[PDB]
Amino acid sequence: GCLEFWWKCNPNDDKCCRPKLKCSKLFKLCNFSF
Repeated sequence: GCLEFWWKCNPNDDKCCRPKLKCSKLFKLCNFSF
């Protein structure tokens, strides 16, 4: 997609493209779903 897991993201553009990826508050990066 645009950016894989780990690869930090932003709440304005977002980099999490994976169906399970999403800017998590864990460390401000595309965290998994599991």
